[PDB]
Amino acid sequence: SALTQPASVSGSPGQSITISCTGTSSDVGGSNYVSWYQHHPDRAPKLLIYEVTNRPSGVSNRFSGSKSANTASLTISGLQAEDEADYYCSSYTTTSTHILFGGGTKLTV
Amino acid sequence: QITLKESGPTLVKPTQTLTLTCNFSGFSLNTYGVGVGWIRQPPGKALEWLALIYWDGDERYGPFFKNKVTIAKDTSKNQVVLTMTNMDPVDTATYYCARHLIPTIFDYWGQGTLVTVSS
Amino acid sequence: QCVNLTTRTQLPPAYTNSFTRGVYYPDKVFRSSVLHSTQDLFLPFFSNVTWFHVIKRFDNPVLPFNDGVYFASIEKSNIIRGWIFGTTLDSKTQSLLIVNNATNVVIKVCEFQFCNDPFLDHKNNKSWMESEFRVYSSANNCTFEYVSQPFLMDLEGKQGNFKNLREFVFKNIDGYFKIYSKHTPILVREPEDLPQGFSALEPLVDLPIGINITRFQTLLASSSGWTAGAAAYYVGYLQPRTFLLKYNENGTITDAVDCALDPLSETKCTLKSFTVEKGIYQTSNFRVQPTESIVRFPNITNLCPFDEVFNAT
Amino acid sequence: VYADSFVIRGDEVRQIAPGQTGNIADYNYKLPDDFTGCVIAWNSNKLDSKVSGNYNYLYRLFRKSNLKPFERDISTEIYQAGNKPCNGVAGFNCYFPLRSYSFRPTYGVGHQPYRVVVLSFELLHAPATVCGPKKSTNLVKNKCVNF
Amino acid sequence: RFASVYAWNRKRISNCVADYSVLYNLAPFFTFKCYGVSPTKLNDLCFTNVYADSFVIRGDEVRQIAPGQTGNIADYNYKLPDDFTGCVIAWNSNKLDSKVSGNYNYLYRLFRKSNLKPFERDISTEIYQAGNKPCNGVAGFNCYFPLRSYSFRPTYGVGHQPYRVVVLSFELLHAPATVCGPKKSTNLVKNKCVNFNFNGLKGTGVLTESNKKFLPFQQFGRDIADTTDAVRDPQTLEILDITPC
Amino acid sequence: RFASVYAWNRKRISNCVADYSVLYNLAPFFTFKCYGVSPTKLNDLCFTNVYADSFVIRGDEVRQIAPGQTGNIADYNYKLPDDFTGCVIAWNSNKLDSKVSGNYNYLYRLFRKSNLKPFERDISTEIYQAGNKPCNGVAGFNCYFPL
Ligand SMILES: *[C@@H]1O[C@H](CO)[C@@H](O[C@@H]2O[C@H](CO)[C@@H](O)[C@H](O)[C@H]2NC(C)=O)[C@H](O)[C@H]1NC(C)=O
Ligand SMILES: *[C@@H]1O[C@H](CO)[C@@H](O)[C@H](O)[C@H]1NC(C)=O
Ligand SMILES: *[C@@H]1O[C@H](CO)[C@@H](O)[C@H](O)[C@H]1NC(C)=O
Ligand SMILES: *[C@@H]1O[C@H](CO)[C@@H](O)[C@H](O)[C@H]1NC(C)=O
Repeated sequence: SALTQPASVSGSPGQSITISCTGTSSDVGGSNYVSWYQHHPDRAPKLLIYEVTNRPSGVSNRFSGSKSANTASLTISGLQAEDEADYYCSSYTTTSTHILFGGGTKLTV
Repeated sequence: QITLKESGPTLVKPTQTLTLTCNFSGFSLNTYGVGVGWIRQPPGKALEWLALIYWDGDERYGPFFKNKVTIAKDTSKNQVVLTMTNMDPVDTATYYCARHLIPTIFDYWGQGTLVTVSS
Repeated sequence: QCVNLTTRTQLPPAYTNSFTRGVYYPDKVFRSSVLHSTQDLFLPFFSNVTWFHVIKRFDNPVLPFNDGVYFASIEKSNIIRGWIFGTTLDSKTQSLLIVNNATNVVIKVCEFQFCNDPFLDHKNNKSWMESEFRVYSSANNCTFEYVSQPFLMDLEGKQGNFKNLREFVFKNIDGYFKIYSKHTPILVREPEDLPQGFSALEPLVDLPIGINITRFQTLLASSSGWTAGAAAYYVGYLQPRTFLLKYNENGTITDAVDCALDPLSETKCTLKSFTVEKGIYQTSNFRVQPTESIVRFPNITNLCPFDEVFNAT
Repeated sequence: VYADSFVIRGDEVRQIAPGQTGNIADYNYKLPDDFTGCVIAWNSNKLDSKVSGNYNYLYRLFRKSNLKPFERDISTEIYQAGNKPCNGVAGFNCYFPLRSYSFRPTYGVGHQPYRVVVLSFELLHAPATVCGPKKSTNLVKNKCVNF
Repeated sequence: RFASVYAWNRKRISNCVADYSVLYNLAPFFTFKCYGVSPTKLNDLCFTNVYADSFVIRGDEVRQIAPGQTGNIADYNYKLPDDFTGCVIAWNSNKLDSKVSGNYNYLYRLFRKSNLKPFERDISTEIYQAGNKPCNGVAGFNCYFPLRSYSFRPTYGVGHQPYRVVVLSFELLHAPATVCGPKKSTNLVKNKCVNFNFNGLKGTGVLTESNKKFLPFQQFGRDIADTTDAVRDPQTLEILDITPC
Repeated sequence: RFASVYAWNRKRISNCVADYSVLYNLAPFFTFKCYGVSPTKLNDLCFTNVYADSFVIRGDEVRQIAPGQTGNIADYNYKLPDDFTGCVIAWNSNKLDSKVSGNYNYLYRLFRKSNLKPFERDISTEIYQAGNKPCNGVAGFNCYFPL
């Protein structure tokens, strides 16, 4: 579609690292509804962000998010072995109810 | 607690049509304010939204697949049925059925099933 | 540090009638030769001021405070050094402490953990000293402190022929603690009874305490079997009252009359005069008050169905 | 005490107060000038609105005259704007008396649906039924009291 | 010398008249923007107390002082609430704080277990366990020293300069006022009927001298008609009697 | 474009029929109160001269616009007489005026010799001095830029 997301991000364990999902402001609209999911292989993804810098029950305080003008940034603090997964952005759009984000895989060493 | 389970054939001939079922167990779909939708992810690329249906019999399909897909629900047996037509090798994908809410777009996803096209 | 003096020679409280005390300057305003009616917190005339005397004999317990006080000290040798005030005085509520022992005047508001019988004298020497100076053993959390210039005082331990009489009023206007002061020398009256005197009293200070205060103790100045000097102190209370004051041409208060004490004083007040002519005079209204109060409402419980109306799907 | 409930767009909540005019304050819900009790309104966007929009909500646009305060009944007969007689189906000078809403999560404020409840009652003239919570005491007699 | 960002100090200033003009008029102050008050109405505002917070931070982290800002400085080092009332002033401090070869006396905390409430101070520097395994003794695996010294020297580029940030905080009229603005006196009159305001009271009656003596507390006077007829001259402590023309 | 505070633009309206319903249509007109007339009765009155002034200010200084209040913007830049007749309208425009990079074409005055009566202009940008030392040329100590 017309929505993009960088795929690969790298960092070091124990520190903080961030990734972003970017698109066009017109399609997403004024109202954001930024959302972020995580997916390790071999089982279904779940939700880690549903609202602006918001996380539901079953919390992991190392998670954080921030909605910029046209992007949504996900930041992780105190990395461990569970970061090696693919993280998907998802935002409401106007012309269609699409997200179509590639997702962000994470690297560490 | 709610489990979303997908059932259907995995290998399909391109001329033949496809049917799929999701037997959600753990919520009454008739509750006012809750929907359920379908998401597919072809291997090597991103996901792809298919369609979603509301509690009160309101149906929303994808902008491209309006004729290709059809959805129906049966709250007596707590199941949802989806029909896909004239699929393509590119259409081969892992399929998920998911609860849908307004504040939280998608919360709980089923484990999904692989779909491939061959003879 | 403290010593358990115990052996409390607690005599019954003395009670005296307050003839004309409790008058001061209510306003910071100049008035010349005008009879002016005012209402404030005042000490009614012929009220029962509570008097304690210390001489073996030692009578200085904590006393209950209520809505401003009038303190009188009749001394010749500077026995009384300060005051204790507050509500609980037990290291949990802030409490007023005023001391003028040696150097300056010190005032603190803090939650002290006072001992059973803190004291300043109880000293072997006849001239004596401030034994157990720090009567408070701790200061948990308090920042209400000040120190300022001293007041007129005396020296040595002397008994009898009290020639000094210090009268202070400590009033609490919504937490605002105002101290007004006055002192009269050359008192030849016997300490047994309050003298027949009328004197204006002057304003000094205000302080922002704003705390619960309902009981108080005096502070004055080896403990086992010591004969102390004579120390007479009176404490009286205040309540809302209305008075009339007579200014002179200089601008000083020369006399005052109560308005709600006696019918004669009432008709004196209602005419804006001090004397009256023979005849009949109409006066204030006459009314009674209810003995109690009652309420009545339908006896049902049947909680209203509000929740499902708002929580309707 | 009785309560009234409906769902109205947040852009027209100001018309609820007495003395206002507009599409909904003249043809849908008119409130009398003398009014006791009060109204409670709050945003309901997570529940009522739908991603594809909601169209089951209706509101009247056309009426022959302003309706008297506190009118509840509705008639779905055809409306004719012009002097041309109109029957059967609508069309030129014939407008359907009602219209629908559209609610998307992508809409800005002033368009998300709101849920409104209105309270009104009279004050202490008849034997009261609804009463507040307070303890009842004994009935004393022949003594100066505060009842 | 200022305190560290994680170990900052707060001082109480009260019972005084603050001249905010000179502080506003001093050139090298950059940040001046007040949210709960006006930047020039500090000369006519009275408060129970004024709370001052002083510390040294990096120039790149100055903008995070605002409420709702999140960051390394704004989550572990220093915090503000969501209903902040007051304003802050920030300026460059590379001229004095930094040394010739770099002043490393300024540090900040890096690793913490969680996030603490605004205006809480901690001094312990015990190693934080990044991993799930507990560690004891000295620096090792999954745990290291949670503090790293700043690298602040004049040869560093823009944004590396240490910045001295001060905070002005105060409560809005819920206790007897102690801090108030200054006032100015202009002109004087003697024994004449003119328009003037004395200590918040307007007056046009001629001030005179008479045998009366005002006591050290007496400050005002009235008459039979309950109108002003005597005040204390603010300029000099002489006795006055007032009556109109 | 809307001009700065100190350069408010004055507009002339004459010989035309005015409908105020179209004014009410826009949602963010949440600040609409009038003194001399009731806002709902503007559709049946006639005037002799009308004036419109436009500018942009901070969000927290909109309350200062009303007559009577003392402050910076209401004593140095633009103010209304005590017996003013008419009213003001304000609405949010961060979607238009506010910029991610920052729009820096809006200025205002902080320093002036004295306050000014309502309804005139002040364009001269000569620096303002507070100290007794005569400050000439450019900004120095006790002599700053008014803008
Ligand atoms: C300040 O504190 C005192 C100390 O408790 C309060 O005095 C209480 O007053 C109530 C009034 O009914 C009594 O029932 C309590 O027994 C009193 N306390 C004690 C220890 O006896 C006083 O009311 C407080 N005042 C304010 C304004 O809070
Ligand atoms: C006096 O004795 C009592 C015992 O009832 C004790 O609680 C108190 O601490 C003693 N006083 C001092 C100063 O130790
Ligand atoms: C007042 O004091 C007198 C003696 O001075 C006493 O006889 C009387 O009972 C007291 N009354 C009260 C109410 O204290
Ligand atoms: C006071 O005198 C008594 C007996 O004369 C003695 O027991 C006590 O220790 C003395 N105390 C001081 C402080 O001199």
